Amino acid sequence: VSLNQESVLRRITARIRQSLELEDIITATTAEVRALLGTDRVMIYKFHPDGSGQVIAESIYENRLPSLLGLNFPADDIPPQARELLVKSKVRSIVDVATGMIGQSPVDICYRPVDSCHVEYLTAMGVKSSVVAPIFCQDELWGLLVSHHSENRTVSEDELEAMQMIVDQLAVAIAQSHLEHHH
Amino acid sequence: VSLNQESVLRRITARIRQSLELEDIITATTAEVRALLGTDRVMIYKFHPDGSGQVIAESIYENRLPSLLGLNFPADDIPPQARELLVKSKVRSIVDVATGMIGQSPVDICYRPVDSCHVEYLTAMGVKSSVVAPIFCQDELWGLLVSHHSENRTVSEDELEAMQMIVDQLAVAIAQSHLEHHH
Amino acid sequence: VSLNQESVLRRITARIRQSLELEDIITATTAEVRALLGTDRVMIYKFHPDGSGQVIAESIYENRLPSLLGLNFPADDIPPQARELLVKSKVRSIVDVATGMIGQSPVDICYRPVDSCHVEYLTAMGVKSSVVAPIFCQDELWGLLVSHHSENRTVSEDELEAMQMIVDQLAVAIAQSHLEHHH
Ligand SMILES: *[C@H](C)[C@H]1/C(=C/c2[nH]c(/C=C3N=C(/C=C4\NC(=O)C(CC)=C4C)C(C)=C\3CCC(=O)O)c(CCC(=O)O)c2C)NC(=O)[C@@H]1C
Ligand SMILES: *[C@H](C)[C@H]1/C(=C/c2[nH]c(/C=C3N=C(/C=C4\NC(=O)C(CC)=C4C)C(C)=C\3CCC(=O)O)c(CCC(=O)O)c2C)NC(=O)[C@@H]1C
Ligand SMILES: CCC1=C(C)/C(=C/C2=NC(=C\c3[nH]c(/C=C4\NC(=O)[C@H](C)[C@H]4CC)c(C)c3CCC(=O)O)/C(CCC(=O)O)=C2C)NC1=O
Repeated sequence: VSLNQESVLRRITARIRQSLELEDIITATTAEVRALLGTDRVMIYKFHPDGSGQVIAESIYENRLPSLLGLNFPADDIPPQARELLVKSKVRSIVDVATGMIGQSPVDICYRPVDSCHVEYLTAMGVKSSVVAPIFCQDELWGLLVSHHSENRTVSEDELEAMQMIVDQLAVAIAQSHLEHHH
Repeated sequence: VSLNQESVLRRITARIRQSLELEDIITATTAEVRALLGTDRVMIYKFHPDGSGQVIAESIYENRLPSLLGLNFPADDIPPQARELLVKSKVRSIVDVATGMIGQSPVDICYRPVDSCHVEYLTAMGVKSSVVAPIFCQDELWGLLVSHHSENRTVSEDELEAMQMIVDQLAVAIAQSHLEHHH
Repeated sequence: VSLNQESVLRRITARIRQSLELEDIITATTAEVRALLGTDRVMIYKFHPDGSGQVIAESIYENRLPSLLGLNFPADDIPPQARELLVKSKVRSIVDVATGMIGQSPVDICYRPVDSCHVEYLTAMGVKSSVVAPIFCQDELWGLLVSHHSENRTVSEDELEAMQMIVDQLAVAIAQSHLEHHH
């Protein structure tokens, strides 16, 4: 009755089989991910070659947060130091605005203070909880799966696993789409 | 001249050896644990079959916290995930109300943000520092050893060992009493 | 053209070669360390036999913090437990006043709640960030390299590393001087 990661995964696979445009698979998927995670705003963020990115998919619950769909963000938003952790360690990050702490899990979770710049960035958006897992296409960092919530909350390892399954599945989605649209 | 875990432990073994009533072994021990730890309120909490529990022993320092002796707390107070952590990992938890962080050590200490509900709960009791170690009888989770303090204070890994030795020694006390008092 | 730790290290070694008095090697060096770390106040603190210490070197940026040069601090300022971590574990500590957490790295970083007494001490000085690495002469704990900042700042593993190289290099300076001033 309540969705689980296995079924969300089954549907992404089904959409691959239909040879939907990658942008369509991602849009459809995002809605389900939000329902599964239960957070207020789930987004999928795709990187541009120069390091900047764009929100290409987004599912918000009852307008509890503003919509950033279609918007572009500069590369300075993610420092070299931060990006390196995404590329090399494939790190999942959890920011907790209330405590000013960030916990990172590479692929236990150790929490350390988060840079005040980043927390202000999140606060400006009206976010109190942020979870980010990187999406890849082979060895290429392709984007981010972003989960935002307007209120403070604890994040279990269960939730990190669910997110990892989804970004792992999207990698298959992306890689397959490239192969089918090979000239 | 002063108290160490070793002298406190010997007295428990002596009380086991002399077969004092278990409820007495527990009461006496609780008082010494408070003196050993130096905290304001140390309690021993025994679980009921349905998951709820009762404070069956308590030693407070200079009336600095209210007495909760004899009181029952519902099972909802300790969520499934929390209880699972107690049963499988035999986890020690340290709550720091000031920083909103909780540190857990399975059987180093990793700190993460603690659920706001639990912090509100402790604040309701007037507690700024809480240390909890689980008590077992054989494989069965029997109760908890609880240390509360009205003011903020840091809890060292040394102190967790002391608590761990005591709950290990109390397990022998409880186990032995069942054996001696078999009809 | 720009400053990094190797160039700073190289400069300490150069002063040794010129056989400068140790006090000169230390005074000169601190200014370069501050320039390297970019912090408001970098100090070198030397222990007295009785546990007390003295600020023997100091480099401040644009009078953003008061001068502590020449002042003495009692041994109670560094408790037995804290000093023990310095002696056996040779711990580098980072205190983040905003979150009230302290992160310690022995020779990864784990953050724990810092004692309220110490936070009050740093707040009284107007310090929001403090990074401390111990200096040794053979087995003897000789002093501390201290970095203070008037604002929230994050310390990376890399920066602890630069600092470790520096105290390791100063240790050679000190050890050499003892050898030369042996009767
Ligand atoms: C400070 C002046 C600037 C800055 C620094 C900064 N950013 C990060 C870390 C991250 N920033 C992002 C950016 C985003 N988060 C999102 O949810 C989105 C999409 C809406 C973006 C573009 C991300 C993903 C990170 C990584 C952290 C994480 O995964 O949550 C840091 C590192 C913080 C730390 O302490 O680790 C820093 C220092 N960000 C700015 O906007 C500034 C210009
Ligand atoms: C309360 C009884 C007193 C007290 C306790 C206390 N201090 C520390 C930690 C440290 N205190 C120092 C001392 C200094 N740090 C400095 O930057 C300076 C100025 C040169 C001094 C004199 C140090 C080095 C530490 C170690 C922590 C670190 O390296 O950053 C603690 C331990 C804190 C903890 O939780 O680990 C305690 C309990 N300090 C006082 O001043 C009180 C008299
Ligand atoms: C009097 C003795 C005593 C009790 C009974 C107690 C309850 C208690 N609540 C706990 C956790 C918890 N309790 C709750 C939730 C709740 N708790 C509530 O009372 C709410 C009804 C509810 C929020 C709606 C949660 C979420 C946790 C886990 C906190 C975390 O792990 O972040 C824990 C485990 C955390 C720890 O080990 O410190 C205990 C022992 N603590 C005590 O010292």
